[PDB]
Amino acid sequence: PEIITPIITPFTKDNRIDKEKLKIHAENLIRKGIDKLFVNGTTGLGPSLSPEEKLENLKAVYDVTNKIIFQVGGLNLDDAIRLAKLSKDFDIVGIASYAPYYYPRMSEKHLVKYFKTLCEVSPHPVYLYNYPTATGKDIDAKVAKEIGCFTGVKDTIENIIHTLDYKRLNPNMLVYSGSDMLIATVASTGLDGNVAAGSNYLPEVTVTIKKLAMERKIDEALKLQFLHDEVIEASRIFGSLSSNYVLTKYFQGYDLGYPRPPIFPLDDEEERQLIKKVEGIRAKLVELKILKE
Amino acid sequence: PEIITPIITPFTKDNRIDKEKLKIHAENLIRKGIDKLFVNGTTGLGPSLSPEEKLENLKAVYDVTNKIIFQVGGLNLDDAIRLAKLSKDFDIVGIASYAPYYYPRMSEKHLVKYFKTLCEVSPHPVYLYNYPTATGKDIDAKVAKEIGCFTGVKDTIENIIHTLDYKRLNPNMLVYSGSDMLIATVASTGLDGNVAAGSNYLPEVTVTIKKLAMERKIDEALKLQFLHDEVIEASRIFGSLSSNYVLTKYFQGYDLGYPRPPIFPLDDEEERQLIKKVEGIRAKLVELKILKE
Amino acid sequence: PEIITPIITPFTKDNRIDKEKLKIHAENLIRKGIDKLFVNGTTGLGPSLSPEEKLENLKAVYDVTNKIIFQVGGLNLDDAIRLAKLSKDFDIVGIASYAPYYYPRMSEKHLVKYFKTLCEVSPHPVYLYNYPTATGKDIDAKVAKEIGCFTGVKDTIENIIHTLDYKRLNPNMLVYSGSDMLIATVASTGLDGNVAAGSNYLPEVTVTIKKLAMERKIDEALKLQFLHDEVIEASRIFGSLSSNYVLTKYFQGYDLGYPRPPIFPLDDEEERQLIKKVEGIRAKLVELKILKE
Amino acid sequence: PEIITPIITPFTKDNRIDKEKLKIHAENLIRKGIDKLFVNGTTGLGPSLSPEEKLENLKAVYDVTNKIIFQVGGLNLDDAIRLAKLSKDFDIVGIASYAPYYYPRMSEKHLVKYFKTLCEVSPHPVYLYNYPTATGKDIDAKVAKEIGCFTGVKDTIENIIHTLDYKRLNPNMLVYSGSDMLIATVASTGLDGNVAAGSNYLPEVTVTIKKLAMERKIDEALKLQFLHDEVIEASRIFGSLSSNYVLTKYFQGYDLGYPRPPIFPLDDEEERQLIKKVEGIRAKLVELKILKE
Repeated sequence: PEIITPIITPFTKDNRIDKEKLKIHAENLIRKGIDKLFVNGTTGLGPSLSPEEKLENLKAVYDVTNKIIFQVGGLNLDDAIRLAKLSKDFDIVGIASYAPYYYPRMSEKHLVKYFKTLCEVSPHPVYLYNYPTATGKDIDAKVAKEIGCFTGVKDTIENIIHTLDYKRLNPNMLVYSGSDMLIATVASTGLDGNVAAGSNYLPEVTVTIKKLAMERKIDEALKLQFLHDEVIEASRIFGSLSSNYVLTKYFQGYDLGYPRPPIFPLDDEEERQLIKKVEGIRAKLVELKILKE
Repeated sequence: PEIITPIITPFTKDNRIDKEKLKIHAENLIRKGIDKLFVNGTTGLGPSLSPEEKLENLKAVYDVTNKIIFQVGGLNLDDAIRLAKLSKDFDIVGIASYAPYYYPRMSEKHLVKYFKTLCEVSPHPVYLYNYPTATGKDIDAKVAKEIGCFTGVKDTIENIIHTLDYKRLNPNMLVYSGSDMLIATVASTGLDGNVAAGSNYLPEVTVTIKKLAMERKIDEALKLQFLHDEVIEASRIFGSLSSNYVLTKYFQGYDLGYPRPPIFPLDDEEERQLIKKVEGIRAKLVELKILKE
Repeated sequence: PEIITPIITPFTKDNRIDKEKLKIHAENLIRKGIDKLFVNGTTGLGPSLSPEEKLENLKAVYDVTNKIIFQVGGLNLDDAIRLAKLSKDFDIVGIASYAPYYYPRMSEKHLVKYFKTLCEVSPHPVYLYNYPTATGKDIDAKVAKEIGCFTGVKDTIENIIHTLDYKRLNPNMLVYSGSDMLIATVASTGLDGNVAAGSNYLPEVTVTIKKLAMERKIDEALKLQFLHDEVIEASRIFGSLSSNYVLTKYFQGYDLGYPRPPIFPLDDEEERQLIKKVEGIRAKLVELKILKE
Repeated sequence: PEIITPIITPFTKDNRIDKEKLKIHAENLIRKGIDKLFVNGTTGLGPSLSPEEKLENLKAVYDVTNKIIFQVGGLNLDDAIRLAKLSKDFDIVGIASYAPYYYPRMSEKHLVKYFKTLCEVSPHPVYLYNYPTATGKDIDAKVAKEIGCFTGVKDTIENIIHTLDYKRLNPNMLVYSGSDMLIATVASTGLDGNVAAGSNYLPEVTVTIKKLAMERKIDEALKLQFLHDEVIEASRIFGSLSSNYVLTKYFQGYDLGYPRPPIFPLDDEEERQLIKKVEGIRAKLVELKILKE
């Protein structure tokens, strides 16, 4: 099993992608053991990015690694098709798409045709990004099977039954979970890893949890999983997507700039409160030799 | 009470906005008694459009009428601001925004700041577009009060208690329902009207439901309301957003081109079966003398 | 349109039905204009009552009026059948049943057979009590039509579209809403009234709202509807079912004893806080001559 | 980690408990390795039973084994108290209760008081039965802590994060999952077992999934787990609660009589089609040597 980071898109103060901070971030995450980087995901604010900005993100991260899954989805299919075909000049792991978001009451038939169309033109293997809360619909194990062209799936959903079912009905599919809180459980039950936004700022924690669980030291994996769970919870207090920035700076030294409003940056006072709620944890993570400090 | 049409966006075969068919369509809608045009809503595939396309739509419909509500929201706030400010040179009813869609676990503090920011820059009255199922969050009547700058609200939700609560807590706010099925009820219960997707293809019917109910012919209004409900059900079989194009061609006799993939045009056989589902109702409407053969 | 009270079951301090307080309550509600009494509903804690206690309730209330709908549903069909047949010796309006509660994943087929079986043995007309939140399933307009034997329905649900649909698909069905907050809207849109737990303690308010709306004084109906809405809200603070007792005593003089735990009585301090939140309203209702005081 | 059977309640043709078939059934379940028997749960139609019937069930299974968890909750608290206290003369593992079902808008203050009241009178350890979908409310790990007297928890919910959180916040609490599909995962992730309805008719399989996973044969465990999932799916086609009776007769070869209407017995044709859905899986199990022809 692997840890995959849905990597943050860092922005300037005037709302452009800061390619250099993004290279620093990426450089460090690979250094610290992250298997793959999932670019333009929820944590990178892919829905808020233009097609051109989504390619910018790919190119910057490609200046560091090939271990990329390139998310190209959106509400303009011509634009997604375009990005899928542009990716042929990149030796990367694959491309990905969430389901078309926002519009409720879309037929299964239309959702299938959306994906089968991306499969027909993709130069790389295709990964499904299932996030029902965010997109309003669910490409479950059976629909993924009907589509019949996915190499892997990231299943962001609390129901691990749902996630296991992809493996049960598609035994050759790489099946990853989108939860940071299930890193331990995933490694231990026979699934292929986690796409874990929390690995942006505590990649050490996520890699260690996977290893302890790979090593069948379950009580120890759980103990660390539970500390990371408290960190996830803290980041949700002010909005996980904004907090992901403050927590990378705090835990990993470098600054990622700003999010893109309406994903508003925390203010200095929120930054401080968020720190205060994790500095006890950081202590225990250095006391546990997982963090350098 | 008003009937407001969230106007469909006609696209050309090569996925561009057909401004000429849009002008024809908006002309007919005003000629038939539609009070106002809601531009770049769900029915017009607002979230599928770029800032520049949302503006193209304002300009096309403004060469035909100035009874426009201009929907301008999105996931890049600087673009909503830019579109807000641009509308100063236009004599229109107002601007509107849905809540930021896609991202769950957004703070109330941030949702509020987003809507307040659009009020601070708006040169026209600002209308709230509440669509919890489509956007993932609920700007209910308490939050709309705390925001404090909304002239009106469109409440697309299957719960009229929730809609009534806007009038109760914001007595001077225009309160509209997003439902085609609640025209008789809204008129009859003292609310200010309906933003009805179905009035794209049957404005005569929506206008007449409202008229009867305000003439206190509650019984004929329901009678007509129930036939309209059957057309809405028809349209949902294959997806309302796509079936809306077919139903306009059929009922109003001009062609609105193509939706934007991932919103997929009905194929000829879906087109066939849909018409079969409504042709009986079209007959009834010609007999009641609401439509012309 | 009518107002129907889902009447409170009053209990002694040692957990028996207090038949005499129940007769007082019933006597008064009819005096104050209530069309019908719905016995063993949610507000009367029907699920917490044995078959024998459900007959006790019927007999007591029958010592006052025939205008009774007798709810007999439960998770033992033999017991429901028994109560349905026992009711032949009562000249009452009808019998009723919520859907079988608790167990999720029941087939439509089994839910239909439950009701068609009660219809086959009932000596009175049969009323459907649809409450999806409480029972976990929804006997919608189409399923009610399939069952094909209901004289009326009480639809407890915020979606008035859902409720209207019963009339649209079953034009001969008496269609009532379970909301206290929609009394005005129901009267005004062409439906047949409300089963309103709040009429237990402010029957004056509910009857007046209906009349003002029947009289097309919509602005005035709404104004009073909105005061009653604040009273409903207040009763939810501590648990609507327990609060219904305190509010009857306060607004109507007589005491109904206790609920049945786990529906726990309010404590003296909660009683006091609940009063404080409504005494302003009571003032305005006496100032408006709806209440005697 | 333990496999616990929520044991089916066999009824006679005239809707009485067939104690003799219940003893036979509980004997076989213990002989095949079931750790403990959960009596009067959902699978045993707990909410359909009267206090006196819940007791009849304890006594029948106690003539066979004393590894009983005795479920005693309901909507009349005095009866749950009475059943709690009665169990003092029985050498059993503990008593359990689901949260009060049916009534929505119940206060946390009241739910807590209910569970605390059963602890104050219990003569045995008390287990929490969390089934939010069936009861309408969620006693999550925070509330179970605030209550403070639970020896264990059965968490029937399709969200293992929610289940894990019990161990994290109550480290000494036995934490069980209500899912048949999560046996491999629970064993492998450090939780204490599964209360698995499916182990009524396939205890050999449930027991063997757990064994493999604890021998670290994670792969064979999933292989076997996935076949079990198909049997669970089969059982849900016509309703799990009824299909459970048919599946026991088929797999274990003794007849458990009848469920209790509104839980309706499958008719001969449903019985036929269900068997057809599983007979292929029974074959596979005889080949893997988990069952005997």
